[PDB]
Amino acid sequence: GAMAPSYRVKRMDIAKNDEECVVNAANPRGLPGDGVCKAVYKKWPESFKNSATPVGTAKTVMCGTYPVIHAVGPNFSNYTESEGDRELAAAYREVAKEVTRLGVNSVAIPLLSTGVYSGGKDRLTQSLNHLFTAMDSTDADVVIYCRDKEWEKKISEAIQMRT
Ligand SMILES: Nc1nccc2ccccc12
Ligand SMILES: Nc1nccc2ccccc12
Ligand SMILES: [Cl-]
Ligand SMILES: [Cl-]
Ligand SMILES: [Cl-]
Repeated sequence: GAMAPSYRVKRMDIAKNDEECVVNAANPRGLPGDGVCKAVYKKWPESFKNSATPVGTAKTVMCGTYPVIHAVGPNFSNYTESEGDRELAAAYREVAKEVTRLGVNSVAIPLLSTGVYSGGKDRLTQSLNHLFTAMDSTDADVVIYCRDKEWEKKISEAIQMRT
C-alpha cells in the first residue's frame, strides 16, 4: 500500500488520472452511459466486456493490465431516499474490497450518484461521507475527481477538516 495513505481531490477528467486503477460510475447494464461512464467507455472500452452488475455492487474488468472497477450507485429517481442511501453506501464498500484485492497503491474515484443519478439533489456530502466510511480502512492513496470548481473547494475542505 501507500507509505502515508492520503486523500486528494483534482478537478479534471478521470479518464486522464495518474493512479494505478479507476472506479467507473457505471450503470447496471454495462452500457456506455453519460458523464464519467462515457469518458471511461471512450478511454477503456475493452473494460466493458461482461461489466454488467447489480445496483450496490462493484465488478472489476481489466483493460490490458489496467483495472477498471465498475461501481453501480443507485438512481435516486427510482429509489427512496432510505433505500438509495443503503445502496450508495454498499457500492463504496464493494469498491474498498476490490481496491484491497487488487493490491494497488492508488485509485482514482468519482462521487457516485451525484450526476444524472442524483434525482436533482446536491449529494456531495452524502456521497463523499460514504466514500470515506468505505475507504478509511484501506491503505491506497485515494484521488477524487470532480468537474465543478465549487465542488473541488468543498471536497478539499472536507478532506482538510479530518487533517
Ligand atoms: N475540468 C474537467 N473536469 C472533469 C472533466 C472534464 C472534461 C472535459 C473538460 C474539462 C473537464
Ligand atoms: N469525465 C469526468 N471526470 C470526472 C468527473 C466528471 C463529472 C462529470 C462529467 C464528467 C466527468
Ligand atoms: Cl480536464
Ligand atoms: Cl451519476
Ligand atoms: Cl462535479
